[PDB]
Amino acid sequence: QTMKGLDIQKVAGTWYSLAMAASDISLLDAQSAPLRVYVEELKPTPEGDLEILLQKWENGECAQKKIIAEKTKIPAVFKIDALNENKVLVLDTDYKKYLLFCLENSQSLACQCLVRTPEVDDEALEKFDKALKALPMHIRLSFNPTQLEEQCHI
Amino acid sequence: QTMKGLDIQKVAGTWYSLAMAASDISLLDAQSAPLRVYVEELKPTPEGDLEILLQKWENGECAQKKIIAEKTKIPAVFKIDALNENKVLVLDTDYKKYLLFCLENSQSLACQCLVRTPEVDDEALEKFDKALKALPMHIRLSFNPTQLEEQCHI
Ligand SMILES: CCCCNc1ccc(C(=O)OCCN(C)C)cc1
Ligand SMILES: CCCCNc1ccc(C(=O)OCCN(C)C)cc1
Repeated sequence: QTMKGLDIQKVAGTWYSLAMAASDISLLDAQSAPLRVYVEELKPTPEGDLEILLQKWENGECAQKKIIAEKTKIPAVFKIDALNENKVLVLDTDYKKYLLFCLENSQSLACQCLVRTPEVDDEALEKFDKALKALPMHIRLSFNPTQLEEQCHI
Repeated sequence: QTMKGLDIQKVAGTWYSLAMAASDISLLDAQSAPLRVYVEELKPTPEGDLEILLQKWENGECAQKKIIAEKTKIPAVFKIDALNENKVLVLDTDYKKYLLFCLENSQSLACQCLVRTPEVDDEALEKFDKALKALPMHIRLSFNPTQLEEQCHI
């Protein structure tokens, strides 16, 4: 599932990680689990790369991180340069309310439901759950509006 | 949601904790989270109480535990004696394949999908997810057949 006709410039700005799901419990279990990452801001570049500002709990504190996802020939697919080739996939967005994405290796998967506002969007969560229905996810987390306004959703 | 016409004697024997969900991430997050409990065996007593054999990861090892849930005037509701009054609710069972239950305080909630066999029962999981749809759950875990045959689902 990919977003046809994605305009990456229109995903700019503030986002909340309302929900997260992953193929492996260990990817999301603890506050310090590897893919327990809280999106803050998406900053698409003029050349169409994607800078991601996020928070991650590591070494007993809520740390700031900056990821750059490089564009590919497919608008809805980005690459993160590391020891491993990992793909960022944009499944679905309306730009103004929700965005669904997955991070996949070469498989392990973590996906999130991003929303624009610190509110539980049952409709976005329905799109999120329907997107994942056939994906092999074994852990799903969702956050309340109080948590969404805290550093690392504490 | 309670099981009408529950015969507690018919839930005896081997069960697998195929899936678990809870109101609070912290109840299920880590292997050592309080309600990360793996059912082994249900042993109803002649007088209609329920002994539960389970495993729980505590102090760096998979520990054996025995819980007794006392019957109430409602067949599908049991009480666990502690500092807190906690209710065990039997939502649904066919005795031969699946059983859904919740543990609730006075609220925080943890629920499980129990199955008779180390197999992913998509139908039981559908009943589980439909039962929880309006419950305020923020963490959901499910286990693969390999994990289901390991002590504490490692
Ligand atoms: C619209 C796309 C949003 C993408 N958001 C994110 C993309 C990646 C990550 C992320 O945490 O990536 C780290 C994994 N690397 C090191 C392989 C977190 C959020
Ligand atoms: C058919 C009913 C099955 C009930 N199964 C279980 C019931 C209770 C627990 C359980 O872990 O209870 C501990 C909580 N106490 C100390 C308040 C675990 C499993």
